[PDB]
Amino acid sequence: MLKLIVKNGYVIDPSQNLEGEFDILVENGKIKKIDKNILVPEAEIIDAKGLIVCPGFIDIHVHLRDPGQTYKEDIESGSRCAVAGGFTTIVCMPNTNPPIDNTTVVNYILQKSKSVGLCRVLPTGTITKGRKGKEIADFYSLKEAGCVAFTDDGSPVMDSSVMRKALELASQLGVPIMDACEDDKLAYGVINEGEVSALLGLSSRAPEAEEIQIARDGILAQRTGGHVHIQAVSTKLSLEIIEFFKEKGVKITCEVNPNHLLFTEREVLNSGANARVNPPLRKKEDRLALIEGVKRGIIDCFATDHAPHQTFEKELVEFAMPGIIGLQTALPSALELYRKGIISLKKLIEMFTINPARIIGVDLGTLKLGSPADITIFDPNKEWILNEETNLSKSRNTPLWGKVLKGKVIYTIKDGKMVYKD
Amino acid sequence: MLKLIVKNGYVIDPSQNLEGEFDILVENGKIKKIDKNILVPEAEIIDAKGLIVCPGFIDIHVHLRDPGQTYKEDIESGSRCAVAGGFTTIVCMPNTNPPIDNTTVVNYILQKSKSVGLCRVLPTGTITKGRKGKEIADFYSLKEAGCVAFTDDGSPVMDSSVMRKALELASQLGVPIMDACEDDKLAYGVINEGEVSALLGLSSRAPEAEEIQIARDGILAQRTGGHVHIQAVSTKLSLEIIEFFKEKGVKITCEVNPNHLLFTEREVLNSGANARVNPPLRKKEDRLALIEGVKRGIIDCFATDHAPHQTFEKELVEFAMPGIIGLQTALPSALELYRKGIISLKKLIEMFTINPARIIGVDLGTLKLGSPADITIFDPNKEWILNEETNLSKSRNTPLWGKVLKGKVIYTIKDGKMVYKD
Amino acid sequence: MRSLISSLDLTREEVEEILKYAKEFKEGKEETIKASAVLFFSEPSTRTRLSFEKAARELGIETYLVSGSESSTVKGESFFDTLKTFEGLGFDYVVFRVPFVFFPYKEIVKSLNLRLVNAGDGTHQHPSQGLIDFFTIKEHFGEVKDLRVLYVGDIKHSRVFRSGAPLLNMFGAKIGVCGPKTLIPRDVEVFKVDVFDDVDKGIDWADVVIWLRLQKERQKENYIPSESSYFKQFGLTKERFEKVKLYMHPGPVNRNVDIDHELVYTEKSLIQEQVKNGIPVRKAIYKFLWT
Amino acid sequence: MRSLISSLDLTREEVEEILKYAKEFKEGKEETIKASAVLFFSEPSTRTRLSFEKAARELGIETYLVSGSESSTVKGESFFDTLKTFEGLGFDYVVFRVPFVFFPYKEIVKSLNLRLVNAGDGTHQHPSQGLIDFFTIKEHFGEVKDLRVLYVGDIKHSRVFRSGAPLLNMFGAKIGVCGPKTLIPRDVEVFKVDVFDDVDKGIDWADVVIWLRLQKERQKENYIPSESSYFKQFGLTKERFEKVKLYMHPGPVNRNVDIDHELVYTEKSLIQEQVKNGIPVRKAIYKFLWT
Ligand SMILES: O=C(O)C[C@H](NC(=O)CP(=O)(O)O)C(=O)O
Ligand SMILES: O=C(O)C[C@H](NC(=O)CP(=O)(O)O)C(=O)O
Ligand SMILES: O=C1C[C@@H](C(=O)O)NC(=O)N1
Ligand SMILES: O=C1C[C@@H](C(=O)O)NC(=O)N1
Ligand SMILES: [Ba+2]
Ligand SMILES: [Ba+2]
Ligand SMILES: [Ba+2]
Ligand SMILES: [Zn+2]
Ligand SMILES: [Zn+2]
Repeated sequence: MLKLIVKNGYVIDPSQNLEGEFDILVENGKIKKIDKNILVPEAEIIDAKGLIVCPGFIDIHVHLRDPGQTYKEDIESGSRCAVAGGFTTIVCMPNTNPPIDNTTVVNYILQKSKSVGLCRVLPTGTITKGRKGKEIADFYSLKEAGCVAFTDDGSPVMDSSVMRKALELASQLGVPIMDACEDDKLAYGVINEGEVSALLGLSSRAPEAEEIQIARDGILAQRTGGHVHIQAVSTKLSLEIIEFFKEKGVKITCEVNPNHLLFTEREVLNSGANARVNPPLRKKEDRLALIEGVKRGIIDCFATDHAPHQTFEKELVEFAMPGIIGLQTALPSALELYRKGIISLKKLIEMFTINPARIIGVDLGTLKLGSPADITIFDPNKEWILNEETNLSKSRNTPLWGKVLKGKVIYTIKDGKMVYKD
Repeated sequence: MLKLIVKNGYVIDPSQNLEGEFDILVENGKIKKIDKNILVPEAEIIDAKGLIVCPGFIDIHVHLRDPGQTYKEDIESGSRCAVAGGFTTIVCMPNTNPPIDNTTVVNYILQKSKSVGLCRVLPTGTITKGRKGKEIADFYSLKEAGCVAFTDDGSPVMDSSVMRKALELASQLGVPIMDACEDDKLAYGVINEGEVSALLGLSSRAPEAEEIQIARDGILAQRTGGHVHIQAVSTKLSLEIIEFFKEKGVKITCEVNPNHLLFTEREVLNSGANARVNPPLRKKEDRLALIEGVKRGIIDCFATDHAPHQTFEKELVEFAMPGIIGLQTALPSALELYRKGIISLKKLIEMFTINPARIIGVDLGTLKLGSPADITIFDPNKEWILNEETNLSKSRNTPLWGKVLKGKVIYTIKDGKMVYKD
Repeated sequence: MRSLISSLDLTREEVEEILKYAKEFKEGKEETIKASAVLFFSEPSTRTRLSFEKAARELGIETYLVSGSESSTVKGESFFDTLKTFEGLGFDYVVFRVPFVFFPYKEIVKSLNLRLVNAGDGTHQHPSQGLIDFFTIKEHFGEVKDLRVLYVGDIKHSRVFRSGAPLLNMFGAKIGVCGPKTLIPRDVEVFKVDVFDDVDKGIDWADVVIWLRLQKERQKENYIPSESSYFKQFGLTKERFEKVKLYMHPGPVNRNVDIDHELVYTEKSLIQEQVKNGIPVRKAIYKFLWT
Repeated sequence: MRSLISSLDLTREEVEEILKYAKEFKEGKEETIKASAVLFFSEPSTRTRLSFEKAARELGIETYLVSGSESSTVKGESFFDTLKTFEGLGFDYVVFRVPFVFFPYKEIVKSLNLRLVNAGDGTHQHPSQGLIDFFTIKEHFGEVKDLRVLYVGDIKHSRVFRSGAPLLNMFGAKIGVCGPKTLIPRDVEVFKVDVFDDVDKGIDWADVVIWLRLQKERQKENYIPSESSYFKQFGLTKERFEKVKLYMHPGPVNRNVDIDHELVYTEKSLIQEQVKNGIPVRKAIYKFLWT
């Protein structure tokens, strides 16, 4: 590995308004040149003919379950999922055990991720000590150790001064707060407060629980000057509120879990506990609004909230752990919107690359000369099935289990090294 | 590094009853041959002429303060101290913050120690969760992650069933308990209960606090079949009790902090808080008994209890953190006994090499063919001063600060690689 | 060899069949089923458990009673493992009442060689009560088609509502609900229901009103400021008695909360009739499930 | 007219007799015993109580159920006085489960005109379970002689181990134990047992492994640092499933503590078979004690 060439693919680099049939030369893990028919003496070649070539995808919302819940997933299994899904960078959430609220846990993750060596794993810290919601965590030490953001995911912050103080201390450090928006007085049940909760009598989680905290966060972001990133947006009103603050110049970004683009609460009737997730799958009108928010640029990126749980944690809905895996299914799920002509291919790539890069302030999601050779190569049309043959997660918890997907990664490249191939 | 030769030194390998002027050939980090005038094509050479060549020293009692107290010392600074003192292997204590009572902390230490790359750092786990003394820690997960022993150092275990259960579960796993013996009802003051406490009115720690727990541990070891290792023995009665259990075939080992060989409670009057240590420096009769226990083979090894604290933690004795650094001073301190003809050079080396190796069940402390090339090379007669010029610890807390020492490491070799030289 | 977990699983034909047996049993039909049933109750019950028990015994079914907090549930035996235990012990029927929602249930039902009968699962289903309520309404009026049936009270927590409403709907009845707005599901119209803010309008509209008990033991917060105020706002008071046409209550009644102390057993009350219909409907269910 | 309090009181011949009846009952033999039995349970039970109950009823024995905390035990009636009360009430059998060790028992048994059947006394005996476990092992292998039977887990607190091991030994089986060293009795070799520190060696050695539940409700202190660590160290994990030959568990199973969630009902599991053998063995016991 001095020299690599990605030949004959259809390159798309939205960060540079760059697209067409170009080759890419990689030198020492870095992007060296992008040009028609490049040829160099003694080069590694991967042939991308008929395929899409773009920056490595970045997922800013992943649960690696490591430390403490490694029977669900661990840094290795999650990293394999990531790269098999086209991700060269993932941000891991801090609801591990022990939680990421000290530099020992950060370092453990960084070192283990280096040993695994497939994608870049960027840790976040908790907003509060122990994620108990009471006292701000040591942002200064956690950022210095490598945390890129603070969240209490998957717990909301209930005290408004705690959230304000988080935003103040984080912005002072130049990093965002990622907020898990669900007021715990209005969201302590198991599924959406809609038709399915009404029909079955399952306890519910009110859409206002999410909306009220998003509105709170926009106001706090506005008044503190901090940047708040809203995780897994799930309702129409939510998007309206976000846009209202974006219109004012507030540093508020957001993401959508592709599952919320594909499924409604009705999925609880078809997939049972594999449709239990926080925030819940909500109504048709919400699903369609989300797609509209993707189209209109209100939703800044796709992020999986890859949240693996074992099958015995996905039995009776009432007792089931919330969450859906998604790293391996993000791309075909997104490509569904491309196929319906809702978004362009460039737009889909933006949402996986440069947009998430800008949210967390990393110079990635790009094929700019001199930048790391993180490259994803994919077939928008290749069909496959997520099943035992194909699943890289330790867990299986997704309503897309066993269903036909269209769109698939052929190559994932990280610092000029092929870390995944079909 | 394919090939290294240690030439012309006086080799001593007590594990093999091997001594004389021999050369050592090292191949791929391992001991290949030991013979008169070895010569090989394109070899690295270090000349050990006039020097003592023996297995790398192993210190089974070191505080690295990492995580959580890294202003005192950290894995890097402690490892430099270790190797500068002749140690290629150290066992770190679990009273870090967070304490070593889960696999995340173990892994952090293992990975950080690998990155530092100077000596082998072997973690221990706590006996109890949080070291709070109430519930046994997860020995099974901690051993599997790499812990070699369990201790609540520097806290005693006060409940006898807790200690019994520790011994049972540890022996089931084939690992020892290292016990910090000081009954907290009889040892809650700051210095020995002797002349100095009486004279000054400083709160004291009764020798019986240590003796009662050692006696308890011997009985528990006897009845459980577990192996208990008594840390930092400090009184005559203590040694009598240990010998009484050794005589019966009980798996009980012990160590002595070289400071207890050199200093008595009177040192509190000369060095103030740099003589504050648990167990305390006690009386002349105890000091002499310790030396006698070294001579008679009752004390199985030297171990520093290297316990760094900053200068502001070493001011008024009453408020001072207990502990003395010792990794860099262990060898000249031990050599004092050699110079007085109390122990042979072979015996001194045994106490630093094969004896500590056998206590923790590692195949080290040897120059056996095929074993790791951990080698220490030293001048028993070389004078130096521990001061700012020479100290590798972040801390300075030892009554030997600024005093002339005789005996000094010239080379430390770890897996065939020179990691330290004078 | 099947199970009855939810009203939502019954076709029109199945309901006609069950209710035909129930009518036959009510009119004194004898029948023998050589089976055993274990009644597994981890919530309180008087009438449901006793009517399932007495129904079984009058059919010749041997009955065995297990209350949850005396069972090996206390040692950590899961619901599934308990049922599987019942299967190893040779039970034909398991009549169960549990404090959680048994959903999803289809795969578990399918995997068991047992006839499972849901006697109440949390806030979810109580199908035999829905059948009893439908039968009771039908016995009174002749048919339920186009009848206006008002449920009053804690809809949100009511497995009685969730079992009765779909059956009534399926046969063309019109359902209304009235209660504290905090206890009406936002999407209650998934049951094709009209919502009355005001119980007096509901009572004028209704051909029959089913009062429901406040499910206090199921409520995760306080939903109403007080029981006596609830009674004034929603209860069958003496003043409302003049206007009410007919009424029901699955039981037990909380006097002076749901229904005035003097109004439990009047000529307008079918409450005792629901009790009396318990055994014949529950016999019909054992029979309906006997293959 | 006798009692069965402890496995230690059964001769070889008595065990052959009981198990012969059990096999006969398993193969469908009918028999009538005109007696009454009171089942007196002051600890939880599902299968033991229900199998003793159903066994009795299928033999024509009238069964009566008394749970301790509903009985006059709460008014201070001693165990002896309760049994003497049962005697005055004309019971033939008393099947009892109690939270203390019933020792010594011989003089009390001798003084009562009753057939006492120990369904579990604290950490002491559970003879019918030992008989069921022996019978289950024997039905599988043909004989138990020289078989290697490993018990895993909380030996110290196990009346199942104490009832099963002596019976197996008596017929030439070899017993092994493996569990947290804190839960293995120091003189466990009073049962002529080998001790395995390591469950993987035990599993390779064993022809059959009986997982035992942690007796948390009996443990007077904490003996293990955690349930998930216990599962990794001692439990039937998926990895161990490849190597395990055959296994048992008297019940109830704690999933992902004793046995992996997916491994309770496999082709290598006799767990359900133990349940199914409950009634025939317990019938055999009533019969064996009928004079
Ligand atoms: O309890 C209620 O309010 C209605 C209903 N009641 C009954 O079934 C009567 P019981 O609890 O006496 O069997 C129930 O849901 O359990
Ligand atoms: O409870 C156990 O772990 C084993 C054994 N279990 C049983 O007898 C089954 P049950 O408690 O359901 O009757 C017992 O000792 O009671
Ligand atoms: O907020 C959250 C957290 C997550 C998890 O399992 O970590 N799963 C979810 O469904 N929502
Ligand atoms: O027991 C102990 C622990 C130690 C420390 O500082 O860790 N220092 C001591 O002097 N004694
Ligand atoms: Ba049907
Ligand atoms: Ba006998
Ligand atoms: Ba009771
Ligand atoms: Zn998340
Ligand atoms: Zn120490």
